[PDB]
Amino acid sequence: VIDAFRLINANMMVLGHEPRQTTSNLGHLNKPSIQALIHGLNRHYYSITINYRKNELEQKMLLNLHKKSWMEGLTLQDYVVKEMLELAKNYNKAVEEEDKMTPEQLAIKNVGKRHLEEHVDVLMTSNIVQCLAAMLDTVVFK
Amino acid sequence: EFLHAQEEVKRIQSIPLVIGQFLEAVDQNTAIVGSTTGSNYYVRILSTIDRELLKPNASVALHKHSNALV
Amino acid sequence: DDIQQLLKKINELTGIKESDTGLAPPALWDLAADKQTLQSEQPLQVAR
Amino acid sequence: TKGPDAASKLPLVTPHTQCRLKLLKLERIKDYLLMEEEFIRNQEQMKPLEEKQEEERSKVDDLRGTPMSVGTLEEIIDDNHAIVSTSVGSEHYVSILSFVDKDLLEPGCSVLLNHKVHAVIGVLMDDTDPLVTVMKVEKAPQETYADIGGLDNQIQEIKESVELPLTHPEYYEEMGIKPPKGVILYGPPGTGKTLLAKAVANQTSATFLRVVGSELIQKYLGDGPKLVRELFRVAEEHAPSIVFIDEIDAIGTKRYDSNSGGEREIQRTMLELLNQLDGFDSRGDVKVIMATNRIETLDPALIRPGRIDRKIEFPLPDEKTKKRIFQIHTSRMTLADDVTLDDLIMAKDDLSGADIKAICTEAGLMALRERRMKVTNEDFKKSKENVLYKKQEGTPEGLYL
Amino acid sequence: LNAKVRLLREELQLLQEQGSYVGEVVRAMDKKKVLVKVHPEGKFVVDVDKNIDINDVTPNCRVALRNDSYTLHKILPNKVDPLVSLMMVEKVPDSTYEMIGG
Ligand SMILES: Nc1ncnc2c1ncn2[C@@H]1O[C@H](COP(=O)(O)OP(=O)(O)OP(=O)(O)O)[C@@H](O)[C@H]1O
Repeated sequence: VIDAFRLINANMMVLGHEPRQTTSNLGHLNKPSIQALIHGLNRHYYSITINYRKNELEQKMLLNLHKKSWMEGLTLQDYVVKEMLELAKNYNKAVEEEDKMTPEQLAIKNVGKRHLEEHVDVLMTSNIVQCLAAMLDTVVFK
Repeated sequence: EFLHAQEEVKRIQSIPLVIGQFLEAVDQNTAIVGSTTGSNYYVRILSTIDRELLKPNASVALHKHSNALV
Repeated sequence: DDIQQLLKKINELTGIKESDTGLAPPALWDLAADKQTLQSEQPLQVAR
Repeated sequence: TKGPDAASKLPLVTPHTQCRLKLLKLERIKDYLLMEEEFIRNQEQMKPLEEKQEEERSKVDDLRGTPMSVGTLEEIIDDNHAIVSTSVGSEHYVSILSFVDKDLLEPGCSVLLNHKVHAVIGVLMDDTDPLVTVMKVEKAPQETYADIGGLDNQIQEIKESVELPLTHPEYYEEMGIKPPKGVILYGPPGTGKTLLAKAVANQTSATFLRVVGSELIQKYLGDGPKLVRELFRVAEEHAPSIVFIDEIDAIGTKRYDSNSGGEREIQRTMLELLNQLDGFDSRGDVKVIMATNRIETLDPALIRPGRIDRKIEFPLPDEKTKKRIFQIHTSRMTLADDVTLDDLIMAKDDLSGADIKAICTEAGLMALRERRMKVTNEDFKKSKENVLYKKQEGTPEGLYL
Repeated sequence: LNAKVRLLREELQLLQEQGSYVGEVVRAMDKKKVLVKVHPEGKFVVDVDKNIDINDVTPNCRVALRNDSYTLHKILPNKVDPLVSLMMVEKVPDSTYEMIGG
């Protein structure tokens, strides 16, 4: 929500406010446009374009921070996973079985001038990962 | 990018909200809702929310700034 | 029926309202409403 | 001051039948309304000079923000810093000058100010409670008197009370008599009090005021009588006019004690209404009409000279008034020669105009039931039996008397 | 297809804008102005937008009113608080016409 403002004197208002000599940057500046309250008090002011300073070392350090710290990427404890999986798959199987009625009716209906349910990518990923865990189970250890 | 947009939309509703009473529905994606502060606002509803549950007065949480039905 | 239709459309098309009042004739704001008013408009505050 | 009703769209359709005159009459009326439409369609089209491409107005637009708050103008200070309070009692002594006429300054009159700087905007708003402005009506329902028939005495009385005063006061002026102000119409239900009210409403040169008796039961304690006081103020403001109160036996009834202690408080409304009607000060030039089914139940304090100068009874038409109403109603419908209205009139007693309307309508309906557009006496013979069945009275006073 | 889906998700960004208040138009005058009474706070006078013509505004309508600039947004129906509950036109009962008695 941060923003940057700068005031304009009332002496040169006869002269142009902000002499513009670049279309791309002026349009980018206008893209934020002006806020409701901003117009309510936009006068004697003219917002100035802001941007995050180039960031590589800090960017790289943060990126390394995320994997291990800001989300689960310890990579050594990275791999319930066999306890609750049965129950999660039970829920989703029952739900998909139920949802299968709506496509049935949809097909039943003629030309006549909620089948899209997906629910399969989730199962795919979850149980394929669980099966892959065999790789850790049988080789990575012992 | 599509996935990022989807997760952003889902997050939109996670922020602490303000309880209030929905008044009525004008048209899809729009409605009138009365807050616990008593004022009545003209706001929008996310495509995710499902109509039959919205139709009855019932109770609903609004975005503390946008006031949109969530 | 066309008589009633014409009556309704002409009652719509009258538009002789303009209940716009409150202003003073341009003989007093001549030296008044010109600068000081708006020159104090922001500075001259309000006390409860 | 103000003006009244603006309906009356040529009440001269006098063939009243399928004749080429009414084809010629109404097409003349179509011609003048299309042209008056075309007169305002091109009126603005001519003279492009749209307020001299604009001037002065810009100042009022810029000085006053888009939203204008309102408040009560309190004690005035010559330096333009008159005290004003918002709706929440936000009293603020604040300046008040723009291109704004500073002559309509009074304590207690609504004033407009700026949202942000609270400076007085200008347009001292001139409006009242919308609960009353809605009551104002300018559309005469139907014909004035021709429809009504037989009440020569009652129509004469009401005319003398209302119409004659605002037509020729020469007699009143020379003789010094003030015309009567209050009139209370009473009688058995359906006698047509409402009919006569509409009748006068159709030929009232002044603005008409309409109110139902059970309209001053404002939920909040107090308030209420303020409603009626403001109503009378409004009516007085808008030039001479007549205030009509239907079913008055809902706000004043015998003024009996609270008894159970519920404090209905309607008594307070009645007392304030009575005060406004006649107490201290002067009413002004405003006429009052009251209609009710039961009058005795009204408390005496409301009903007395200076408040209801006339009490007009509306009795059941016996024969002549009955015949008048009967054939007046039947006129606008095709009827057969064999029909004998006088026969039915004599045959039945204790019959009111509402019943005449109902019986004629039912006879027409029965005839349509038979698939005959034309009616017959037998149609009325069946209709008067069907309609007059709900009424069953008479104690066993069939032998002793 | 999925560029379209992305565009729709982006356009869902309009949810950021705060909603407008609701006010019953006490009375609309000429010159593009109407005095309205919002429920929480006393009445005031506002200017109308360009979407809706003045004549459409009549006393006692619920206008959706801009939150920031106090400019007219829209008009809304159904100014009936509990009585619509008694309207109960929906939920038609059985077609008992045939099975009525003699
Ligand atoms: N003598 C008559 N001549 C013509 N029409 C009549 C006559 N008597 C009654 N009517 C019609 O029948 C209607 C029935 O009576 P009305 O509805 O006026 O009842 P009321 O009790 O006199 O008045 P209110 O309805 O205000 O209590 C009249 O309003 C009028 O339209």
